Parts: sequence; structure tokens; C-alpha cells
Amino acid sequence: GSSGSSGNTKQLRFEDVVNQSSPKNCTVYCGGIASGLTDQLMRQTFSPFGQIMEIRVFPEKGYSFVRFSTHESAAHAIVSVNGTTIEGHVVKCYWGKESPDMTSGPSSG
Repeated sequence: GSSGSSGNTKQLRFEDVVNQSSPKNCTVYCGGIASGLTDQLMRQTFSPFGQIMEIRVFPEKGYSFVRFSTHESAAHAIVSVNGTTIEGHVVKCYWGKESPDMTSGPSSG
């Protein structure tokens, strides 16, 4: 028989992901692919994971966007995709947050 145990606390808990960001804004930032980024890919990949609203593939930056109609579905695909290898390329699933358009006044801490 074989053995191999040396891990503790990994990935992201569904309860943690389904809260990180407001329930109103549900986005999934999938970054990793470089020589295999295609709308059909992300669509088919998240297709089942849940319902997809908008998809943006950036084969020049090495990342893509995927927003769901709900927070749950998004969290599911995230908790999973978060640490998966597509076509031999590790991808990262995050909560696509809208960039700050207006704010004025930097900070630090």
C-alpha cells in the first residue's frame, strides 16, 4: 500500500466564498490559461458549474471573466476551479471586482 499525508486547511470554504463579496456583484475571475484561452472554453468549463451571463477571454493578458446570475453558482465554480489545471495550466478563480472609477484620495496601512 501507499501513503502520503501532509496537508491542512486548503482551498476556499463554500461558506467563506459565498460572502467574500456582496451578493449583488457575483463575478468569477479565472486566470491561468495562456495558449488555450477561448470563449467556448470558459463557457463550456463554467457551463455546467452554473449559468453564465458575460464572458471575457484575454489571451493577451492570460486571464478571463465569468459572471453568474447568482452568487451561489459563482461560489461553487470558484471553490472548485480555485486550484484546477485546465489543459495543463493552473487557473485561479477569484471574485471579479469592478475597478474603482471614482474615489480621489489614496491610502495605506
